[PDB]
Amino acid sequence: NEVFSRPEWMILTCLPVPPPPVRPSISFNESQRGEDDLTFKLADILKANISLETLE
Amino acid sequence: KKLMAQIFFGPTYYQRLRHMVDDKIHARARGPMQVLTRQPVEGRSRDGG
RNA sequence: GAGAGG
DNA sequence: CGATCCTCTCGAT
Repeated sequence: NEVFSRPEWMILTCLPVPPPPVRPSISFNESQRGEDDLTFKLADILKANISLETLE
Repeated sequence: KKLMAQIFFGPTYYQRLRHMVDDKIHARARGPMQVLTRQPVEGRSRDGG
């Protein structure tokens, strides 16, 4: 669909960053963090993106 | 008054099992909500839905 | 995750 | 890519 779906859109150029209500925090002890897997993976993709930006 | 029927009666070894009403009764009319889903919490111990 | 209940 | 439902308790990360 010319409007809603193109095959060029099946490849990622700009990835949508989910807000905190999707990947919330809060632990059992109020001295440490306690982040969501989704947040840890997004940090992981960023580490991979800045690395690529550096090397280039 | 005598019962028309005679009853089979005598001692029999019975066991008191765990699983007691009072450890099972649970009711919730609004209460704690889960963080992510914003849906009721799970279990009697947590006042769950 | 296991142990259990109907 | 499927593999009952719901319910409880426990211990451990």
